[PDB]
Amino acid sequence: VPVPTGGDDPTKVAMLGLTFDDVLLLPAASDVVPATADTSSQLTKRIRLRVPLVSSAMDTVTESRMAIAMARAGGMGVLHRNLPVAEQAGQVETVKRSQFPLSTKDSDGRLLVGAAVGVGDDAWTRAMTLVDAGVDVLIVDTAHAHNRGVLDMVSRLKQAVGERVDVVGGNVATRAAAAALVEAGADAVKVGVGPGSICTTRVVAGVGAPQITAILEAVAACKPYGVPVIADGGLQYSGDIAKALAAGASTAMLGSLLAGTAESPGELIFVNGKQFKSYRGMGSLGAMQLVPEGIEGRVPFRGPLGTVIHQLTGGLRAAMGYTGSATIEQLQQAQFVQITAAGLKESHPHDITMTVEAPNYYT
Amino acid sequence: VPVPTGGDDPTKVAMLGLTFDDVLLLPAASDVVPATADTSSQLTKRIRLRVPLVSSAMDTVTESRMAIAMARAGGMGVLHRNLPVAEQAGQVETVKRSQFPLSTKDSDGRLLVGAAVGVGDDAWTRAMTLVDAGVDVLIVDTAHAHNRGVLDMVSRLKQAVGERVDVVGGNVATRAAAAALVEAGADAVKVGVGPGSICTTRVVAGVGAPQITAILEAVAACKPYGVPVIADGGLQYSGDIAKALAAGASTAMLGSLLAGTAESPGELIFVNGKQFKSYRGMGSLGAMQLVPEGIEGRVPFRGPLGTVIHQLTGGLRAAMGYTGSATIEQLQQAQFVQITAAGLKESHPHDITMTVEAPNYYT
Amino acid sequence: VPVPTGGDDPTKVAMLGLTFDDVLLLPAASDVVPATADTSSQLTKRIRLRVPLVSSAMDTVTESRMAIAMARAGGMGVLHRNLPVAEQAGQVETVKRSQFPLSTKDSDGRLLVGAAVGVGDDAWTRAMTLVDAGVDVLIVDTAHAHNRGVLDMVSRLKQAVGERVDVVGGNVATRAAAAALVEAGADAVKVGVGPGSICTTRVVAGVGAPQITAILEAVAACKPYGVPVIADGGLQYSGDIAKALAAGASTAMLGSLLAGTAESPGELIFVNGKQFKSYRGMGSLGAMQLVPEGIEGRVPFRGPLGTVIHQLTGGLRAAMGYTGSATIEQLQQAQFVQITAAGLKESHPHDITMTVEAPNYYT
Amino acid sequence: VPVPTGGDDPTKVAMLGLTFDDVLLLPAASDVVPATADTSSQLTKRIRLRVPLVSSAMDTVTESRMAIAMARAGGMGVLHRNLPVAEQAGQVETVKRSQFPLSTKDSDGRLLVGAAVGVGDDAWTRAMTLVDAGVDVLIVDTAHAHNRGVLDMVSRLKQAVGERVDVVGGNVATRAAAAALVEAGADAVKVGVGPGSICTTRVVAGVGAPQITAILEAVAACKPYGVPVIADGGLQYSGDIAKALAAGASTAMLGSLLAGTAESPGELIFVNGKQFKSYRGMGSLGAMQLVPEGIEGRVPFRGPLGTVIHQLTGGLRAAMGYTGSATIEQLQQAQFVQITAAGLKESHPHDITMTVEAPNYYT
Amino acid sequence: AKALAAGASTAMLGSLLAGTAESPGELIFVNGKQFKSYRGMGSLGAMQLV
Ligand SMILES: NC(=O)c1ccc[n+]([C@@H]2O[C@H](COP(=O)([O-])OP(=O)(O)OC[C@H]3O[C@@H](n4cnc5c(N)ncnc54)[C@H](O)[C@@H]3O)[C@@H](O)[C@H]2O)c1
Ligand SMILES: NC(=O)c1ccc[n+]([C@@H]2O[C@H](COP(=O)([O-])OP(=O)(O)OC[C@H]3O[C@@H](n4cnc5c(N)ncnc54)[C@H](O)[C@@H]3O)[C@@H](O)[C@H]2O)c1
Ligand SMILES: NC(=O)c1ccc[n+]([C@@H]2O[C@H](COP(=O)([O-])OP(=O)(O)OC[C@H]3O[C@@H](n4cnc5c(N)ncnc54)[C@H](O)[C@@H]3O)[C@@H](O)[C@H]2O)c1
Ligand SMILES: NC(=O)c1ccc[n+]([C@@H]2O[C@H](COP(=O)([O-])OP(=O)(O)OC[C@H]3O[C@@H](n4cnc5c(N)ncnc54)[C@H](O)[C@@H]3O)[C@@H](O)[C@H]2O)c1
Ligand SMILES: *c1nc2c(ncn2[C@@H]2O[C@H](COP(=O)(O)O)[C@@H](O)[C@H]2O)c(=O)[nH]1
Ligand SMILES: *c1nc2c(ncn2[C@@H]2O[C@H](COP(=O)(O)O)[C@@H](O)[C@H]2O)c(=O)[nH]1
Ligand SMILES: *c1nc2c(ncn2[C@@H]2O[C@H](COP(=O)(O)O)[C@@H](O)[C@H]2O)c(=O)[nH]1
Ligand SMILES: *c1nc2c(ncn2[C@@H]2O[C@H](COP(=O)(O)O)[C@@H](O)[C@H]2O)c(=O)[nH]1
Ligand SMILES: *c1nc2c(ncn2[C@@H]2O[C@H](COP(=O)(O)O)[C@@H](O)[C@H]2O)c(=O)[nH]1
Ligand SMILES: [K+]
Ligand SMILES: [K+]
Ligand SMILES: [K+]
Ligand SMILES: [K+]
Repeated sequence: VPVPTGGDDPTKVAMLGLTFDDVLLLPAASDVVPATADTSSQLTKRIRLRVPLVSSAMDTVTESRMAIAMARAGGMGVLHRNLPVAEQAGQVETVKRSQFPLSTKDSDGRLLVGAAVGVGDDAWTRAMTLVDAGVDVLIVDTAHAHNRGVLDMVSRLKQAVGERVDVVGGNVATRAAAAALVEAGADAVKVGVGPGSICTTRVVAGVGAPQITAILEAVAACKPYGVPVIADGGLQYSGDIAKALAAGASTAMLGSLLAGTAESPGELIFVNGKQFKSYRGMGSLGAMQLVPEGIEGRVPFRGPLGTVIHQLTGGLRAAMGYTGSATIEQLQQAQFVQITAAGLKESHPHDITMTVEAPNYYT
Repeated sequence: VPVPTGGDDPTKVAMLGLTFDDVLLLPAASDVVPATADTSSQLTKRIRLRVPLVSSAMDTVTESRMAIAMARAGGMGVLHRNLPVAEQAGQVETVKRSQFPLSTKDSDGRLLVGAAVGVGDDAWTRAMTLVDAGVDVLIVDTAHAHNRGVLDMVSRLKQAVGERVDVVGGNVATRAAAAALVEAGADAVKVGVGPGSICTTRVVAGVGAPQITAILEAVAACKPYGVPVIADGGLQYSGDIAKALAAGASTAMLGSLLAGTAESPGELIFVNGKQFKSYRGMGSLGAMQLVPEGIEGRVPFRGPLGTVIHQLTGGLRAAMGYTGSATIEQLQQAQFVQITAAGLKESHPHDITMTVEAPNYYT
Repeated sequence: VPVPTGGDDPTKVAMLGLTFDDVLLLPAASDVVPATADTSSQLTKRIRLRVPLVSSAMDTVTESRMAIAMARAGGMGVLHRNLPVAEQAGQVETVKRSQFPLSTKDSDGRLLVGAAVGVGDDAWTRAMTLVDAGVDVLIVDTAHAHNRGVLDMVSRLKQAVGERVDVVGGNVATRAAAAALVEAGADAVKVGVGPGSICTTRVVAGVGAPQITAILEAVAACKPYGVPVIADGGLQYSGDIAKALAAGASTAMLGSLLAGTAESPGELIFVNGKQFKSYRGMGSLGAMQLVPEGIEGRVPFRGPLGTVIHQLTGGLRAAMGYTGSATIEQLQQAQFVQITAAGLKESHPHDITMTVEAPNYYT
Repeated sequence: VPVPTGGDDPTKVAMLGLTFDDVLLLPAASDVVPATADTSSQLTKRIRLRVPLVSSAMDTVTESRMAIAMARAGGMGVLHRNLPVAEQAGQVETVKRSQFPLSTKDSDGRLLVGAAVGVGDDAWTRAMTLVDAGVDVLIVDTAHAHNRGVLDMVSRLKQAVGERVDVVGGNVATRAAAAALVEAGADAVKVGVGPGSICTTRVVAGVGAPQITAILEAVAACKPYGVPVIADGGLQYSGDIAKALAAGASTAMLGSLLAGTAESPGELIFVNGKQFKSYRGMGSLGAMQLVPEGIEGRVPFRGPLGTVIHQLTGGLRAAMGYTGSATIEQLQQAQFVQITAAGLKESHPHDITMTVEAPNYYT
Repeated sequence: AKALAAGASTAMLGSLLAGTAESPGELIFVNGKQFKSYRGMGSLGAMQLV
């Protein structure tokens, strides 16, 4: 009579959530060489990137230098909103005023750049100043996009400057929230609540949703209207990028994987003869200066951004070759297999003493 | 033909139990700002607390100082019964005889306090002495409330001093035990058998049930009759408190989270330059002086109790904002998602060298 | 179309096996005091023990001293068969020739004792010599009792000396093997293939079954005919003994839990100031002097056997009080709840630095 | 309404994949002595090995010495293709031109040997040169055999040199891929995509399938046509070999298990007084000289090959005795039990300080 | 400097040069760090004893 997990309501525990480590991509019939695969994808309904990667809007990840490097690499960067409005507009102008076949450019031939804003009248003034500076895409960047205020802000921005710039809606984790964002007029939906490597929301508040299931649910609401999905947070390997794209996301937003590059803001730190640099959540105590939802830490230095992007894109191309996907649209139709805890350790290198770190696999 | 787990009886392995680490709260459409969320909840059918947290009845957790501080913070404290009867009555008198808007006070304006009693005639004398000293709530505090003697004691206490004080029934882990306590006349039901951080009941005896499933099962029996549920044991984060309340519990009883504060009894101990203090189970060999069901240990010093309570309440408010719950009664209607082991390590911070501890998240 | 785990045969992966760590005992309505519980149980169809515990027939576990101590404590010991026939008969006579209210005795007032034999004509000579020496129960002690030769040996022993002594069949792991042993005429069935703490069978050969499922399957075949079941191996806590009895077994056989006592054969060893003593499988290379199926190691010294037995019986009595079982026969009807990996770490003590080892819970 | 793992497509997450650590073999009625079990099995449709073990085609595993030793031990070796064509043909000639009752030989009495080729016209020239030298079997050795080019190469090789040599098809993980290889004319199918100990494909690309499920799926397509299956990668114990053969595979290909033997190519390395030797994947950066799909490492020294082969065969014989299988074909009809994470640690030695390593179990 | 100040005219170097790229022998990886072999000429391996 009772539900097998307790109680009498079968909907109290709605579903079993899967994350990146729970699934593997199944190989399929292939006619695709990894070098010949096309990795272009839609960032928004009007913007297409050669490489479907976007830099996170964090004060230890993206400033003008990172945005320029990401745009030249074939992606795009999103400037963080921790600095004043005038400084953010200056960074936008620095990017717009700025070897690279894949570089993403607008109609005037200048590099594309995105900028993050919050909610409120101060956020409205920031958004208007950024728009007048020549921004290409505004990110309503919150922790909970299903709030009434976030939806109202997206609606207002679409009404005011929808012709000039694209508007992306903040993080959701359910089908209903994505549907609400689509109804509000968002040109793209960002997915993920709590999976970030520096996030403590799922511990502090106990609220979250595993990223693969969240992407599936959000795509189920966004695809019929042609609204692209950006998987944000929790990606540690190029295989995770491939899994995120196969689940239905159109682009991926990278955090820790880029915080260690030379183009990220911040100096270099030496610890026991090894190089690191600072990486902190935007809900951390230091960043928000309270109940923090992030931590402070450091990540190992990786070097130039181009090399990291090349490794990630090579992994994605290998995945596309394995699944037989000529385009990202075809990759979005691939199938998964669910694995157990033993399958995960089988997947990684095992019963071996690794003698040297590979370029795409770190200890 | 047979049961997939073995045998021919399908009810031999009745159900699959979930605990806090197995679930996450799902975000929902929200109009709630965390600072405006109302955290008040029923402790019993007659007592409403501003902060839904109660201190455990342990000789290393709650005495007069801890009870006074908890009452001032908006919760309540339960005085342990390891000391003689006269001293317990004296501690009740000290608390009653004793800046703090949230402070919980009875009709006379004195701070609320609770006291734990056992089962037997000596426990009856203790209960009468505590009632004569002005206690507001008695906890029949046993490891197994489904025993006939515990139900008899609850019925006797309700018959004798029902009009004067509230009677809370000891720990259960099933629907049937909760129903039996409700029929016996309990004003509140305490849930949890073996989840405590210092318990060895589930190892020494092999008896228990996971906390989320136990709360769901007990709520299924208590909610139709209006009897509140207290989730006792196994809580290490504010997110766990939010999960427990969302599972149908009305209040949470805290152990180790408060044992390291300055208001808990005991002297401060230095180990390798760090500060700790003692924390032991009431079924430990030291506390019960045999077949013990608890251990002795120590927990790090955490400072004043008010800051800890504020961090816990901030996490709870964040959860209420995420789920769109203006009240605790609305939070009790939120939905869960079940996660795997990989989802558990995705929820916590990962692939990062934390450089300093967060106020609400400890290494 | 295909089976969810692969292939087209739904019987290829027959069932999901549970071990001790996968389940917990559900509390039930109780009128039982742990001190008043009755722990007597059948070892065979003719022999009843006051304490349902038996010592393993291993050369680092049971000889004359251990057998005498176990018999005085209320259980029984099984003499190992590594020594020559004459020495085993001498040990049997030493036990029979040998403060202890629970002592298990025959009709003549002498202590009960069991002896292990193998398969073959040499085993027949050993068995006849042991029967002539006054042994009470013979254990056909093999790794695979479903072999034709083991069943033939059991039938021969029952035909020849069935009236004088009881015959116990070696280790099975499935319902069919237990049914075959019952058909052969065994007075008791020993259950467990690979769960021993010193066994490598499930790694070397990949063959075994989780112990709880194996016990349930064996009981489903043995209980209708009134044939007792002995859970052998894998027991590390008293709660595991309670689980094994609740799953339907009538007795439990202990290995490592008794190897560290003073009555076990072997001297005392010092490593880094701590005391240990040797413990090896009978299929280990050292013992069988090849393809070994066991390892050699050492276990910490625990002191006299009586204290260990008292702790185990106290744990069992606590579990009986929790389940409301007046007798072992009633404990055999208790219900389980299945728990996940998170529930298992909730069940043990957590988030605490233990200051001293408990008498029934070790670091 | 939705799929419990997310979305609306029930085939998005096709199945649950099992690996070796997820299953155990069930004991069955037996009349088999391990010393009398027959381990002969089909490698291809025309080649029968006395020991169903083949050495991996890796530059740290198999050269002339290893191939000769494997042929003498009753199996076969596959010469790697990292060296130039002339050198590989010279190795083949060395092996052919070369006490041992189980040695596998052709009609002329010379030792059997196999060689690996890639895809393309250069691989075509290599294959013709190897066939001219007298190789017994060609392995189309790729990471993705469901590619169109691999199938075309298999078809061409069968059309050209079909009557002289047998052609084995590269690694698959799905029923459809095995069916395509069968249609193309393969004489045996090699199964496994990413389970190898030195593979990072499941991390770099996120693509693979757990090995037991993959073997079951491939056997479902290969058994009706009498095409043998070779399980390749992820084997660490002899029990894994038994499980793989029971899943339906006819032979097993071994990597790391043989990389530490005297006959493998490479010198011996000393680290902290212990002996190791190099072991690297063929997709490693060092071996392929780029986006690598393997790592470099080293494995402990194990001694002569014959002892290792004997221990593995002894474990297999023990498994065949447990399951009552006189032949490998009977072992292919055995049954599994699925186990959890707790069952996995029950299977291994536990709660013991292993003092000396066993010949078949290493710490 | 100390050796020269004590009166010696030149210094002969061993381990200080054994780790350079111009020294004979291949490179070895251990725990992510690079090393290379260095043995005395009276070592058992070199002289192939006491
Ligand atoms: N078993 C594995 O999972 C695995 C993975 C990587 C490498 N390897 C080993 O590395 C060696 C070289 O393998 P290789 O195949 O990379 O060599 P390769 O570069 O010679 O590839 C041979 C053919 O395999 C196919 N192929 C390989 N990877 C593909 C992909 N991602 N997408 C589409 N087609 C693909 C292509 O048709 C290619 O022409 C072999 O010894 C192989 O066993 C094995
Ligand atoms: N993705 C995540 O899970 C996550 C979590 C924490 C912080 N962050 C990052 O930190 C920065 C600040 O985030 P922020 O949203 O707290 O900034 P903020 O304080 O500017 O909040 C913006 C709006 O988000 C909504 N909101 C946020 N948390 C809410 C909650 N718990 N309940 C109800 N409404 C809530 C409110 O409408 C609020 O006005 C951003 O850059 C964001 O990406 C992200
Ligand atoms: N919540 C838990 O899981 C847990 C477990 C062990 C101990 N404790 C704490 O230890 C203290 C003492 O508890 P206690 O109950 O052991 O004290 P106690 O010895 O005073 O027992 C009180 C009554 O509880 C019942 N009872 C307790 N354990 C039982 C069992 N195993 N079987 C049957 N009836 C049983 C009996 O009726 C007994 O008279 C309390 O403060 C309690 O909270 C709690
Ligand atoms: N319970 C276990 O899982 C386990 C495992 C290994 C060893 N042991 C212990 O080791 C000792 C010797 O055990 P043993 O059985 O190896 O002794 P043994 O060599 O005397 O075998 C006795 C009989 O068991 C049967 N048998 C055992 N292993 C078999 C196999 N792999 N295939 C087919 N039949 C098999 C045969 O009929 C054999 O004649 C005993 O004390 C036993 O309890 C126990
Ligand atoms: C939680 N999440 C946070 C916080 N600041 C940013 N974020 C989110 O995490 C993403 C990065 O995750 P990685 O796994 O490191 O890639 C960001 O893009 C953002 O969405 C925070 O304080 N808490
Ligand atoms: C088991 N449980 C015990 C014992 N004494 C008290 N308790 C229970 O644990 C709760 C505390 O749990 P924490 O996880 O520490 O917060 C107490 O409130 C009580 O219910 C004991 O000896 N064994
Ligand atoms: C596997 N099992 C073995 C071996 N010798 C004995 N045994 C079995 O183990 C039991 C003891 O296990 P504990 O977990 O220590 O209680 C014995 O009673 C016997 O059945 C061996 O070599 N391999
Ligand atoms: C992944 N797999 C690779 C690579 N080179 C070879 N292999 C495969 O691994 C098998 C050996 O696995 P073990 O677990 O070590 O036995 C080989 O037979 C081959 O199929 C590589 O770079 N990545
Ligand atoms: C002792 N001395 C040895 C050996 N082989 C060479 N040598 C001497 O050591 C010098 C190098 O010393 P470093 O401190 O390493 O610079 C050489 O120049 C030679 O004189 C030997 O086996 N034992
Ligand atoms: K791997
Ligand atoms: K996280
Ligand atoms: K516990
Ligand atoms: K074992």
